[PDB]
Order: sequence, then structure tokens, then C-alpha cells
Amino acid sequence: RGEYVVAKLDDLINWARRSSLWPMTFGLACCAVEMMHMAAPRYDMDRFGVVFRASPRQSDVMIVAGTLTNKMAPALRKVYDQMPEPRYVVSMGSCANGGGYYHYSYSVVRGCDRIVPVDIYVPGCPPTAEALLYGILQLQKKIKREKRLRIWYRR
Amino acid sequence: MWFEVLPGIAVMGVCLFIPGMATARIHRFSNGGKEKRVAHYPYQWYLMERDRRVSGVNRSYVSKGLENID
Amino acid sequence: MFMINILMLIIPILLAVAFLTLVERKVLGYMQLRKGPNVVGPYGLLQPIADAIKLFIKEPLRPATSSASMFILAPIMALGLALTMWIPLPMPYPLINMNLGVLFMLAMSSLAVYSILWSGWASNSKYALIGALRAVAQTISYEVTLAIILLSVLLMSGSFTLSTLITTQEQMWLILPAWPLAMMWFISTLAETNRAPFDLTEGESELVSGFNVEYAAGPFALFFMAEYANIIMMNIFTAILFLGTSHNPHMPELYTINFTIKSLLLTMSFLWIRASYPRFRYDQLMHLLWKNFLPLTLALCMWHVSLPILTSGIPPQT
Amino acid sequence: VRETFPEATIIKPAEIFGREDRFLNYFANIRWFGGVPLISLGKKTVKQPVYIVDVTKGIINAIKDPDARGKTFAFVGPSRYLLFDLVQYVFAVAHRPFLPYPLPHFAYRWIGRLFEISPFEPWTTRDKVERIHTTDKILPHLPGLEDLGVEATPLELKAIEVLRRHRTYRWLSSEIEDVQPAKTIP
Amino acid sequence: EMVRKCDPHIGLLHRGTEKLIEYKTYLQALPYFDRLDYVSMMCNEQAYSLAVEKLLNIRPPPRAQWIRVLFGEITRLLNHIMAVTTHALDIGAMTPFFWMFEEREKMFEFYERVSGARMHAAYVRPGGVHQDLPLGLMDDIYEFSKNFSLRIDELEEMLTNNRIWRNRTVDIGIVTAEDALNYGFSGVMLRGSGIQWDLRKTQPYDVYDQVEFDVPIGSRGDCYDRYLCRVEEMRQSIRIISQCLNKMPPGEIKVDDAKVSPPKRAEMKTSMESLIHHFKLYTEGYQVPPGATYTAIEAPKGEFGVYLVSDGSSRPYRCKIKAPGFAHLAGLDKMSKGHMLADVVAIIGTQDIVFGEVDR
Amino acid sequence: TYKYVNLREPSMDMKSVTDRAAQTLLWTELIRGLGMTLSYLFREPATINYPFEKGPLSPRFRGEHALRRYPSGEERCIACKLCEAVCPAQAITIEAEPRADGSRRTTRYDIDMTKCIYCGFCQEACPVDAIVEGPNFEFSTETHEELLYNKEKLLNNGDKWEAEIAANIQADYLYR
Amino acid sequence: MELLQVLKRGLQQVSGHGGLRGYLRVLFRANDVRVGTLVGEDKYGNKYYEDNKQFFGRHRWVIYTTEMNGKNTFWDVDGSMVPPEWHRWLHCMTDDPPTVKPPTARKFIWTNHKFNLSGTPQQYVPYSTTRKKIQEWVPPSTPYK
Amino acid sequence: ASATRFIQWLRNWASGRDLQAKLQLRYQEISKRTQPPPKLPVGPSHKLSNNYYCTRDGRREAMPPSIVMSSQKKAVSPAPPIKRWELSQDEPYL
Ligand SMILES: CCCCCCCCCCCCCCCCCC(=O)OC[C@H](COP(=O)(O)OCCN)OC(=O)CCCCCCCCCCCCCCCCC
Ligand code: SF4
Ligand code: SF4
Ligand code: SF4
Repeated sequence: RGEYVVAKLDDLINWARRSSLWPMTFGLACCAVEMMHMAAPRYDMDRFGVVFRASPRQSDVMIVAGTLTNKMAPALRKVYDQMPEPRYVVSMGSCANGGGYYHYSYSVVRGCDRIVPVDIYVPGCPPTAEALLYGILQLQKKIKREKRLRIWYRR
Repeated sequence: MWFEVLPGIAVMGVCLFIPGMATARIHRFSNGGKEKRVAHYPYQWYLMERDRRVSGVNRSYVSKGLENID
Repeated sequence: MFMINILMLIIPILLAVAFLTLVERKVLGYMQLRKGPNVVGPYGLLQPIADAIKLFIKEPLRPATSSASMFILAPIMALGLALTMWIPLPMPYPLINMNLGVLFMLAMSSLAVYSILWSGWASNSKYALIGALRAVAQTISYEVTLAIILLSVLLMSGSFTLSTLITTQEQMWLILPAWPLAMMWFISTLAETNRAPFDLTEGESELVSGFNVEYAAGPFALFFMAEYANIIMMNIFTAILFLGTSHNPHMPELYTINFTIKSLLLTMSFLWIRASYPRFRYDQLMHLLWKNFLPLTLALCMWHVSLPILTSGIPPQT
Repeated sequence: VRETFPEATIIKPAEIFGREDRFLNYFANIRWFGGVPLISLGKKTVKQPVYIVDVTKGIINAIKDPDARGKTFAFVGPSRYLLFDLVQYVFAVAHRPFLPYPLPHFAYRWIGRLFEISPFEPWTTRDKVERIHTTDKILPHLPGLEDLGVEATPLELKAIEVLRRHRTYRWLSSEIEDVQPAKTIP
Repeated sequence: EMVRKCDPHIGLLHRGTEKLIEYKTYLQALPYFDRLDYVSMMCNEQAYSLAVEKLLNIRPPPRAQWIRVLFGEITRLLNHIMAVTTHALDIGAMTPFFWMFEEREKMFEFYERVSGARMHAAYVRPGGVHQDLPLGLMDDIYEFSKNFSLRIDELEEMLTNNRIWRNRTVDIGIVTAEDALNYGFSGVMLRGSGIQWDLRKTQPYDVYDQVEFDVPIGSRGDCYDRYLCRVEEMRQSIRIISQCLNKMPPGEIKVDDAKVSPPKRAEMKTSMESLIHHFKLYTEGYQVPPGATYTAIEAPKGEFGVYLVSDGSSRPYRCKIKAPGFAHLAGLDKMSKGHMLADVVAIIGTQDIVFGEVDR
Repeated sequence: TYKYVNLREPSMDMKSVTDRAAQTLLWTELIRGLGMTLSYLFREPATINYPFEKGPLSPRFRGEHALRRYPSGEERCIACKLCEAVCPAQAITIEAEPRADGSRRTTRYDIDMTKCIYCGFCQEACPVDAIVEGPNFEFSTETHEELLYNKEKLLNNGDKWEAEIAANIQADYLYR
Repeated sequence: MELLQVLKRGLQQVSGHGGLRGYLRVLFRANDVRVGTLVGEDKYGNKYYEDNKQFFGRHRWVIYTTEMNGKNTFWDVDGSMVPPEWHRWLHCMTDDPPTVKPPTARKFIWTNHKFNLSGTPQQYVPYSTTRKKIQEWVPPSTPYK
Repeated sequence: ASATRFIQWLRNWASGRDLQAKLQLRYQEISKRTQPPPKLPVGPSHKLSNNYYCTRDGRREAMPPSIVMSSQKKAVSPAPPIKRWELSQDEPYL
């Protein structure tokens, strides 16, 4: 039965991908400090298989951790496009979510979702390191629910 | 705790043990239960070639003792 | 049977490399007051499997500006030559018994450098080029001292055959009469494997990812496997050179167990060192080797030519 | 469709070219097989390809245009080309060597089935080969893009946008005016 | 890899903070200062509060002044841990970051217990502080401070005498005392070159004149001396914190003047005057007499000041923020002359730059 | 007062010079650094087992917003708009009118949680403890729209979280 | 010898979880095999434990239920499953568990706690809660003209 | 705190410090997470008499700047020269 085989292969590729999320070493402002605390010993993101890698070529997740300005927007889009696929975007904190404290400024992008597609929004200013971790585990469960091979089988 | 790093070390240790163990056992299997003959110099290869001729079965690891001298 | 012997060499190597990645992450983690992987499989035992699968179903990228053929060739060279470095290793019996096994390992290590130069150059990007030229500097730094350090040790063993080192050290480890050379050998292997505090060709905090910055997915995994394979192999070489294990011909597995423990501990010391020190500047590495090790290595090469002769303890040629 | 929904707007585009098309990208990807097979060497086929943005703007104007209800439009580009001249232009813009050779219809069909075996997205098919070598109909009786206010975009102004990524590093930076256009069937 | 020119292009985190403030009441503008040097949150709040308290011609109560110095010095510990360990992280020593960020995490808890926020407390306000310390907080700060010097001792074991660390930082990025002054440097960027200057000693604020501490001074003006100064400033911060724990006085924690500081919630719900003042302070906000002040503090990164222009209403007319890192980064090209690429990595770290304040 | 951080002349006697030579040749200070990371290997790690274990928080923690009620079930909010006036981010939007019983109550109460800076000014300004920041911090969403809270969402939050919110207010209201 | 006592403690943990099956369940569900004192259990099946000899942060924990509100949570668990009354104790905002210090009862407090519903058909969708502002003129339904 | 005697000795020796006296993990020495209620004091203006606001009004004491010169003897410095700092007696040299 192909349905059974593709279902199990979906679980494997999904499991491999959520178990090995490598965020891009990419942070913008104060939200990036709480992201540092998620890597720090109390939360130890690395224990979930979540490992920062500087090169976009070797990253699976972009965590937009801070305010995105108009001057920075093209560079953020550039390094997101240079991520191979599958790739995911986590929006962290009010600034990245929708502009936040600087929403009405002439120099700020009102939410990073105007520039890139976003999989998870983590609320807070900043979200606590635990809140960000909750967002990463929420991303993992979203990847767990993906049905790439089951949909291909029924195409 | 630190001893939770051991399981990965044990798995890594087992994998590094296999190549040496396998090579030693494969050598005995392919040389009639003995170490593979080592031929670093022409003299040793000459003796091994003579063993192959003397064996009667074209195997330099098949030894012939006094039973073969009349 | 020989084809089976080859497979029972490189498949375990790849498995040991995969689980070394877990061990480094755990060892580094606990030295950093955290745990490292402990979710993906019990105690993180499945973490390497997820990473490998992840990378190989990830999209590989060929950069627009890149030289296509060289870009693909370089990672193949890296892993293929990393595996080649293992075939003459006596554990206690080598897969390929060589007369000049040490000279074979020197040559194969020199050839492997071109997998860094060509990957960096073929990428056609500035951080990759900077990383590649750091490898040129690194090789210039350590290569001369490394060969002459080996020579001094081999003047006590008498040959370039790796199995002879087992005979040489039957009574005593060579680290006793050659601990100064063992110290300089150990640092050179860190520079040879591009390891901290000599991780300059990658130099993450400086070059993002250096020579492999444009590599993704499966091609990236090949460079990673090659590096960790070389870390283990270079520390097996060190164990044979300086901490020789006794070989009982009728119980060869006792050698393997003892020799494996020594190789593991030496590999752990690489992880230990990475956790402890800052990084050299790549000109300071060149001056370390040329202005410190090389003067001392030249003097000790003179001493180890004379010492066998004046003590009447020259090793046998055979 | 015209029976179920009599007031529908039916739009009939020629082959549409754009960044993610299966047209200019399809020809440029023939380069991995060396020469470029063509039925009758592409001298018997004529195409009038239309830019993606033109079709898009035509759809958007049809929504807002009350006159568009119940009509049938034909969206064609400004120029008609011989299939041979079009593919020659594609390889010139991409700076790839162009080695056209003649392949008869039955031979091209046989290879089409070869690629149909793929359970994924076939690189080509028998049906695809047919449509590429079909002449683009001339339909003067139907309204076109100009009837909806869209001014058709020439292929000469947008081919580089689609085909720049098909070049090697040597030719990446070549500018739009470096390649001479294709003969347009007047 | 020789650096022939450094051209910092900033503005990638410019968010028009100074323009936004013109549309806020003085209270509403206070949280913007948490997000400048977003590693020294409560120190930025204190500088803004001192400027407003100066234009208002009011004084915060003694207990609030002691709390401000206590949490100013805890904030200096937060800043120096981030400055030193990321500096080491860039230079390749990744392990101290992890040991010391567990300490940062414990100090984040102190922030959360007084304000309910781990970082952007919005706790220090013109008039005093927002709330009094919860019962039991000072015992836990004391327990933290008892052990912290050992954590500094472990950091120094890894770096201070390490020959690799010294090779990366000794004689790197030398700035002369004269150049440092003309380039507008401040803080450790002056004291590493031997200049004897620290605004807590020379132009003291809330209760810094009542505590005893030593200013560390360098002798070579390079990265290594500036690293030693930051390490010794952490030890002195612990020394100051000890005195604040012992000398904390009783009393109220915001100015007893309900035309500036809001009344207590119980008063607001009983007294007509208190309700009116609560209503007006949270809508129109207190008006500030017209005037202009430049007020500066010894922030962890250097001299942090505000040029605050009041037009007489309840919203500032102009608020110019002087970020110490702005002048420091302008000196990067000067300091990087003759150095290699990896030395520029070290020099960026030795300036201790956060772009929330450089760009605003 | 000041102190010099780096101003010391090494002793030039034979023992000291030979101590420094041993340090240079035998890498003693580098070996000492190895001892420190070794001691950490054998220390219990600081990591907690999230989500089965949680980082500590206090009653003052500022998290997700909620609209509260009196014990009778009546809404506390009487549409004074103090929270909307003080909001540093202009994240609050309010409309009000007389209710069918003449009560002064809101018909709109939106908080744009992507504008909000989670500063707590709104709960300070509220005269009746209607709007609070609760203790929840695990409400990340998959879409932006899910963070634009209207009054129905905020009342549900209050009903959902009131048991914890009331206990937290009880613990801290004497500090306010 | 302590190394022998350590093994007994680790071997005891297998019995403290009711045998190898229960031990392996908690090892694979929570990656932790510690045994604590059962502080209490909520109506959804979550079990709460303390061990005050553990360091602060590790001294309280929850073993989440295997099913909640009709969802299978044997493998899929998340911090939002903790109900509010236990949330305060689990995050150390209070010393007293709700078994000892019960929360005050109100007729409007949710009887059934809901976890994070994002990405499901129960998710929140924003909308304007106000009525139409301008009433438009409606023409008559008869031809008088 | 649960480290065996041998492990305590090992890390004590490697670090060169007695690490058990100043552990970086917190146990029972921390404050209880429930505390008795406070009873905060009031400020100096909480009086029923002799408390007229006009006598304690800081804002209304602010005055416009003093015009020293406008376009409508010994030399001076802005202040006395700064006194030279003293070396610390706690630890003059690090
Ligand atoms: C009978 C008569 C006998 C005659 C023979 C007598 C010979 C013995 C006496 C000679 C001295 C023996 C020791 C020689 C060892 C090599 C010494 C050396 O080169 O190190 C010094 C080197 C100098 O660099 P630096 O300190 O920066 O300053 C130099 C100024 N130009 O500094 C360095 O190299 C620092 C290296 C930095 C990188 C270190 C990272 C790893 C550190 C941990 C390694 C631990 C050692 C492990 C050894 C394991 C071996 C298996
Ligand atoms: S959301 Fe808050 S903490 Fe994050 S970058 Fe913006 S202001 Fe800073
Ligand atoms: S917490 Fe602050 S920003 Fe958020 S709604 Fe309340 S007043 Fe506005
Ligand atoms: S929530 Fe409070 S402050 Fe806001 S309008 Fe309602 S009653 Fe007024």
C-alpha cells in the first residue's frame, strides 16, 4: 500500500527536519539578547538539536529577532533567499511582528511579514527566552504536521 | 550529568573497534587460520611464491611439513 | 573477502564520525554548564541520524558565479581522501600493509589541502577565497615541522612502516624518550586538522564560514564528515606514534580494545582543547611554527640522529 | 464553461513567458542534452508568445471592465517568430552554444514517452512536444490585450530577466543590448 | 587581510526614536530608553530620569536613590558580562559566554521581581522608582553577590594569563590619551589609556558620593588593558552592591508630590485629589517648566547623556540622545590602522558597541 | 581613588626567570586553563527540562493581557480610556456608548499585540483593575492576524486566566 | 563505595516509575527519569512533582497527560496545557499548590482549560466588534415617478 | 549538591578552588516564593497640617535662565582645578 509507505516516509523526513533545525546566526536588536539566553545553559537550545550556523547556505530557520528598518530590509530578504529549502521564518517580538514601539516611524518596516513569509510569531517585547523556546517547539510541531509526500502521492 | 555523555562515547568506541577486529578476523579466514603473510622485501615474496608452488593447490598459506618429504 | 574488509573499514568510520559529532556537542555542552543533545533519541543518541538525513534531503546550491566542475570535485576529494588515510593504519593489522606508510600518509594529507583550496576558489566569493588562502598559510606553517618531527621519531623505530612502531614500543611508549616531540606533534595535528585554536580556514566569528560558506546540504555534509574523520585518524596516528599498544598475535582484539581507548581519549582532548582556548591569528600561527617549533625541531632532529649512534642503539632496518 | 456560465470572460493566451514559465526556461534547459532537437528544424512553426505581466494586467482589467462580461479574448504578444528563430534567440540571450538538428515527429514522440515515465514532474512529454511545435492561431475576430488597455510587452525587453540565470559566470553580466533580436514574421 | 580602511555604514537599526519621543508624554517616552543600550536598561532609565527630575526641579527620595544605584551596578554587571564574553566569543573563546550567561539569567530574575520584566523594566522613572522592592529580594541579591567574585575568578583563569588571549588583545587597537579626548571617547575607552575620569567620582549622582569604590586605570591603551579594566569594574560593582545592601534606608520610593509621581492605588480609590492627579498624570502627564539640560551619567559603556528641551508642556520638544558608542565607532577607522582583519574583530569588541544606542 | 590594572615589573632573579621559562616551554598556564573546563565537565549542568520544568517568575510578571470582572460577573472596564491614553505604543483602541441598561461600557476594546511593548502602563493607569497583564507567555501564533485581540478575545482571556490573575494581584497589590 | 551507591539510586529509579515499562515511558516522553513526590494531579491528567533537594528550577515539574480535550498528547505536549491554578505553582510565583491553597471560585471562570489553539479550526480570528456607523437611504419599492 | 565525594575532590583539584562553598546552582538559601504581606511607609508629605502645597512645590521654584550678558580683574576658570586622584589603599596595583 503506497499510502502507508508515503505516510511513514513523511514521518521520517519530518522527524529529521524538526529534530535538526539550524537557525541562521542573525539578530537585529534587543530581542537578540533573549535569543542568546535561549542558547545559554538554563535553556540550552542545542539540547533540542537547534544549532546556530552563520552561513545562510547551512541554515534552516531565520529568527527575525528585532526591529527591521527600511535600510536593513533588502539585506534580510537577501539572506532569506540564500537559504536553501525547506526554510522557515520565526518572527520574534513586537518589532518584527508588526513594528511594535516603532510602528509609526518613517524608517521601520511594519512587520517582517511584509518582506518574508512567516511561520511563527512570538509575541513580547522582548519575548522571554522561554517564550522563544515555546515558539521553536511550536515550529517543530508545525513541521511534524507537514504532508509533503502524502500530497505528492495523491497528485 | 557528565555520565550521560558516555552512551555516545560507547557507541563511538564500538564503531572504532570494528575495523581492527574485522581486519584481523578476515585475515585469519583468508590464510587458513594464520596471520596474513607480510612481504616487505623481495626475499619474503620469493618465499611466498615458492610456498604457492609447493602447496599443490596454488595457496601460499597451505603449509607442507615432513609428511611431504619421502 | 577484501572487498568486505574495505566495507568493514569505511562504514564503521562513517558511523564513528557521526557519533563523534554527538560526543563533541555533549562534551562541549557539559564544559559549558549545559547538556547538549538529550531529546532526539535517549541521551541524544539519534541526533546524528537526524542531522545526516536532514542535510541530504536539503536542497544543494550551485552558486551562479561558481566554477561548476571544481565546486563538485572538491567535496568528493575531501571525503574520498579522508577515507584513504585509514587504509594503512595497523589496528593491529593494516588493511594495506605499506613499506612507506608514513610517507603515504604525508602525501595524502598534502593532497587533501586542495579540497579546501579548490572548494574556496571554485565558490567564487570573497569569504570563501579568504578561507582558502588561510589554508595556504596554514599548510606553509606546519608542513615542514610536521615531517621533521616524524623523522626524529622514526630514527628510533628504523623504518617508515606503521607496524614497526608497534614493535618499537613493545617495552615502552615512545612518549617517554620523545615527549618534547610528542608535544610539538600534538599541536601540529591540531593545525593539520584545522582545529581550534587553529580553526582558521573556517574561522566562523571572522569569515562566517570561510572556505565552505557557499556549500549547503549534502555537499556540505561531505566536508563535515571528512573533517571529523581526519580528527579521529590523526589521533589514531598519534596513539600509534607515541602510545604504542602491545600486540599479542593470538589475541589481536586485546590490542584493538586498548588502542581504541587511547584513540578515543586523544580525540576527547581535541574537544577539550576546543572548549578552553581563544583562536590564534593566522599570522601568529605561522610565527609559532617557524620561530618556535622549527628551531626546536631542527635541534631535536640533530639530537635523534646522534643519540642512536652514540648510545649504540640504532634500530634494525627490517 | 461558456454554457454553464454564459457571462464568463474566457481568456485565450498564447505561450506565456516569464521568470517561472515552462517556455523560455524549457528551451534554455534543453542545453543539458547538447544539441537542440526540433521538428523540421523549427522552420514550420510560428509562435507569438506573451509576457506574464501582460496576461496578469489583462485579467485584472477584465474584472473591472463591465464590457468584458461574456466575451472571449486572445492574449498574444506583439511579434510572431519562427520556432527556430525563437530558440536561437533564447540561446543567444543565455550565451549557450546552439546546435539545432532535425528530428522527425515520430522520433520526437518516442523520446517524449521516455520522459513520461518519471513519476515526478516530467521534463518533457509527447503532448508538450506537440504544443511547442503547434503554430499559434491568428484570431482577428477576437478582442485582445489592447481592448483591455494592456500594451503588449515585446519579448526583446524581458528575455534577459528570464534567461540571465541560465548563463555561466563568464556571461552573467552581459547587458540587454548585446544580443541582436530575432527575425519577426512581418 | 590587512585593513586599509574601515567605513562603518550604520543606520540599519535607526528607528527614529528621537522623533517619536516628541509625540509622547515624558512618562510615555521613558520605555524608549530601555531600548537604546538594551544591555544597560536601568542605567538608560536613570539618565533620562535625572534629566527630567532636573528640569522639574524635584528630588527623588533617598530610598529610591539607593535602589537606583543598586540596580545601576547590577546593570553594570549585566553589561560587562555581555561585553567581555561576547568579545571573547568573537575572538574564539566561546566557553566563558556560557558560564557567565547563567549569572546574567539570575540577574534577569532580579529585574523581573521588581518590575515584572526580565529586560525592559521601565522601573526607574522621574521621581524615583515605580514600586518598592518585594520582600525577600535583598536576601537573594546578597546570596548572588556572595558567589559572583568566584565566577569572575574563573573567567580570569581562562583569559587573563592565557598567552593566546594576550596575543589577540595586547598592543591591539592602541589609542593615545590625547586622541581619545579629541575623538570624544568616554568610559573605559578613556581609562584604558590612563585618563583618570569617571563621572561617578567627578560629577556624582543619586548616591554615588556615599559609596566607596576604585576606578581601574590602564597603562597601554590597548584591548588587553581595556579588558582588564572591565573585569576590575565588575569586582568594584560587587563592592558597591555590598554597600547598597547594607545601607538601604527605609521610606517611600517615589517623590511625595502627586503632581509628578502618581498616588498609591489605595489613595487613588479613596481621595478626590488623588483620583484627579492619577487621572491627569496618566492622560495629559505632568508639565515640565521650559528649559534645556544636558544630563549625563557614567553608563556601563561610557558617558550616556540626553539633551532634553522642554517647551513648558507635558511632551518634550526635543530629546537628543548622546550614545557613548556613537563616538567610539567613529573612531574605529583610526584604531584599526595597521591591523589585520581578525584584529578588527577584536577592536569592535573592545569598544563594546550596541547599535540600539548608536543608531537610535 | 583609582588602581592600576596592568603595571607590574616581573622579578629578574634566576628562579623567577626559570619559572617563566618553564611556563613558556611546558605550557603551564595553558594546562591550568584546561583544568578549569575540566572542573565544569563534572559539575551538574544548569539546564532545566522545559516544558516539563519552567523558569521561575514572580507575581509582577507582565504577560498576555486580559479583561477582568467583578465577582458578580459585571465587567470592570467602564471605558474611561486611561489605558488608551497612556499606551506608549498606541496599541489600544476603544469605543464606548451607553449600554442597554445605561451602563458606561465599551463596544470596542482592541489591543494590537504586535504594537504592544508589554510595558504594563495600561494596568497601572486603570482605576478599576479592568485591564491587566496576566502571567501567560506561551501564546505564539501561526499568523499575524491572531495577535490582533478584540474585546471578545480579551474577555475570554480574563475568564480563562482569572484564577491565577486574582491570586497574583492579591500577592502584589500592597506594593501598588 | 559511593560508585556502588550511585548505581543503586539509578536502579531504584526503575522501580520508582513502576518497572521498566513505566521507566522507559518517562524516559522517552520527558527525557528525564527522576522520581519526585506527587504534589497533585489536575482534572486533565497532568501530574505535578517536587523534589526540594534538586536545584531551583529543577525542583518542580509536570508530567503532561497523554490526552487533553480530545487531543492525543502522548508525544505532542506543550506548556500551554498547564491550567491556570497549577500554572502559578509550576512557575514558582507561589509556594502553595492548588491542592493546599485552592483558587477562589467564580461563576464565569472557565471550567475546562484550553491549550494554545493556533493553527487549528478553533483558532481566534479578529473582527470589528462595533456595528455599522452610517445607515444608508433605502429607495422605495414602488414606481412613483 | 549530589556530587559524590570523589567527584567533588576531582573538580575541586582541577579548578584549584573549593567550589562547594560557592555553588552557582541555587538550593534552599533563596527566599521563599510566598512572602508575608508588606506594609510600606508613606512619605514626608503625608500630614494633616502645616502641609500647604505652595511651600513644597519644586516645579514652581524653577526660574528662567539668568541673563549674564546680552547684545539687546583676575582671570577665572569655570571651576577650581580638579583635585588629583589618590591611589587606592585597598589594592593600588592589580
Ligand atoms: C639528555 C639531554 C636531553 C636533550 C633534549 C632536552 C629536550 C627537553 C627540553 C626542551 C624543552 C622541551 C619542551 C619543548 C616543547 C615545545 C615548546 C614550545 O615550542 O612552546 C613554546 C611556545 C612559545 O610561544 P609563546 O609562549 O607565545 O612565546 C614564544 C616567544 N617567541 O608556546 C606554545 O607553543 C603554545 C602552544 C599553544 C597551543 C596549545 C594548545 C593546546 C594546549 C594543550 C596541550 C597539552 C599538551 C598535550 C601533549 C599531548 C601529547 C600526546
Ligand atoms: S520587540 Fe521589544 S525587545 Fe524586541 S527588538 Fe523590539 S523593542 Fe527590542
Ligand atoms: S502593556 Fe504598554 S504597550 Fe502594551 S497595551 Fe499596555 S500600555 Fe500599551
Ligand atoms: S481598561 Fe481600565 S483604563 Fe482602560 S478604558 Fe477600561 S476602565 Fe479605563
